Amino acid sequence: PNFAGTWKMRSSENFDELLKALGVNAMLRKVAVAAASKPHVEIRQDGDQFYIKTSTTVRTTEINFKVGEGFEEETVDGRKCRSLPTWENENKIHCTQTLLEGDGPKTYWTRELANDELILTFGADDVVCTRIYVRE
Amino acid sequence: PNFAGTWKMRSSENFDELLKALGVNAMLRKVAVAAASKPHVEIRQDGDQFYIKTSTTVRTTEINFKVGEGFEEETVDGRKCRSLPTWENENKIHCTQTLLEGDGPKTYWTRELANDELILTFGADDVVCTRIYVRE
Repeated sequence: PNFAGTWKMRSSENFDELLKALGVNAMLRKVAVAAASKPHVEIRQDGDQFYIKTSTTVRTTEINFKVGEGFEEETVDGRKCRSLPTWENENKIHCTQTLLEGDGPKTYWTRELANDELILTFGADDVVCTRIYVRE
Repeated sequence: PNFAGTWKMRSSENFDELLKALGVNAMLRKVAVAAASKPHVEIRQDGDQFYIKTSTTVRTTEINFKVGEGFEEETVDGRKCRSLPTWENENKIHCTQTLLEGDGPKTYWTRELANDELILTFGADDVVCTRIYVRE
């Protein structure tokens, strides 16, 4: 299969740590780590084109991009950045991030479909956060 | 009557603008606001000694203080600070907050009893947030 479908999170790891790497203070980190486990992701994949919805029942964050062409979004902690997606290999998109406002930790994310699970990985320098998604 | 009792919140205005004054980026600000939207206050009063337990799903604080002498707590955005609670008038507590480390916008809070309503006011520079509680 491809990345298309509805995904529910199975497990998260080192997320709080990543947020610290990105400078989010203890309290905000805490509200942030909590709110991250509630949404369900819905991916629409069409070739290199993606449309991802990270929703709930009263909220929804939507974004589209095309693998192979830069686009703009926001780093996990809410900073503005230009992103560059490329296919590392058939089952894995790698995306480099470069901040627009200011200078800080090198951010990056990758999405990989392995064993029918979606493994999202966040990088904030030497810190790496990982989360696994299972088809709902 | 007095400040003692169990409280519920019926209104919050300019909260988001408060956090913005405090430097919280759009994303975090959104989540922070959502988290503090259904507070449950429990106040125990003994003359000038106060006990204010504020339980919200992700964060509970049990602040103890004596109007007339300082104490320590955290600003609404998580900065360490020294607070000075004092009577602005017979039924209003004004509280000055000093950042122990960091240094940012001047913040403070006031808690007033007007018609069996607990007006919790937060301020940061020119921005002011107002939340009204009612007896549960």
